[PDB]
Amino acid sequence: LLDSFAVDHTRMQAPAVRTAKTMNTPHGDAITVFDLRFCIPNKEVMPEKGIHTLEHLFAGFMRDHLNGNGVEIIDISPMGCRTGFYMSLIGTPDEQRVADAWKAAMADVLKVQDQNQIPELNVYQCGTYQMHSLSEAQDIARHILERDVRVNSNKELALPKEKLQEL
Amino acid sequence: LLDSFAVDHTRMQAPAVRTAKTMNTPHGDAITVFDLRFCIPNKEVMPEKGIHTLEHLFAGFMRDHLNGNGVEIIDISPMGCRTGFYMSLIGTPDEQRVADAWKAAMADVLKVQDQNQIPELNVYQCGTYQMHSLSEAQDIARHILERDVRVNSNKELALPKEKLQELHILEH
Ligand SMILES: [Zn+2]
Ligand SMILES: [Zn+2]
Repeated sequence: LLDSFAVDHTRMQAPAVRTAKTMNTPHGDAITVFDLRFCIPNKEVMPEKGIHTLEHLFAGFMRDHLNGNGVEIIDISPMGCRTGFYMSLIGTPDEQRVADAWKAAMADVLKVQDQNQIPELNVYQCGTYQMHSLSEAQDIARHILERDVRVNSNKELALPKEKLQEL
Repeated sequence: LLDSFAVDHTRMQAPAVRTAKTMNTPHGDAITVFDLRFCIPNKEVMPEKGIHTLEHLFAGFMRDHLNGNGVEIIDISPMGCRTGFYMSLIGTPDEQRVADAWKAAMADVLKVQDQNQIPELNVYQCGTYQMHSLSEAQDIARHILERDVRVNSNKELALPKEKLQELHILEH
């Protein structure tokens, strides 16, 4: 992520919410990008099909539970390392509010009955429509609820001078 | 909140730039999300390692070429279907401007010699630091330059109301 805090992924707990970046707009509004860490870095990874199916569901369900009262979601997208999603939004909700909405969204994934209920899962509306698994998406959502969602601190995970050097 | 678009992926050309969505902040700043389509839907995909390595390089290089003169990038991230990236930014640059910066960025990927020039490629800064391939990232960047980058029209790719019913009507 562009212009982010530099945090130590070997100490990063998951699942967890973290402020990856804040930004101002020209007329003074706030934009926050959240690190929604599903998996512990370099120990766990979400599978490709599940993460894609989850991507189709996550944005809507997150909007259902998070939009309004000063918050407007711009986009939720997967991380290329496959350990989480970045969520960019207008507003400055606190991390526990995001964590509660995220958990509520994972619950919603569990009630999805069939690949047929999934928004835009067809050749006309998905770039790679074969690359899907509702059961994998549900396993991921289920693991988030089993593990709960911590709040991570940028202060606690900050890389010290010594370790940045060593790189 | 201004405009988002449901477009027909069976007719979508790539590589191409397209305005996926526009939004306004409370005090009236425009936010645009661009569909940066690398691959033709359901005919090509980028590979997992190359797309990740590309992700480490793309945001910086795009900033180098696109930021300023009214534009500030928020984030560039991969699509789960692996046919492109979404780029969210502050501002309303036109699609050809984004296409030129994107091409310039792909050129930059080509001059990356070995991975030591790849930012944050280590266990302390990357979620899955073995899942990388510079040669794959360079094949992707090269393909974009070989194919060039078109501007896609939302009006042209619009799914009509009838077809969306038909598809909404196979929800639940
Ligand atoms: Zn898709
Ligand atoms: Zn990484």
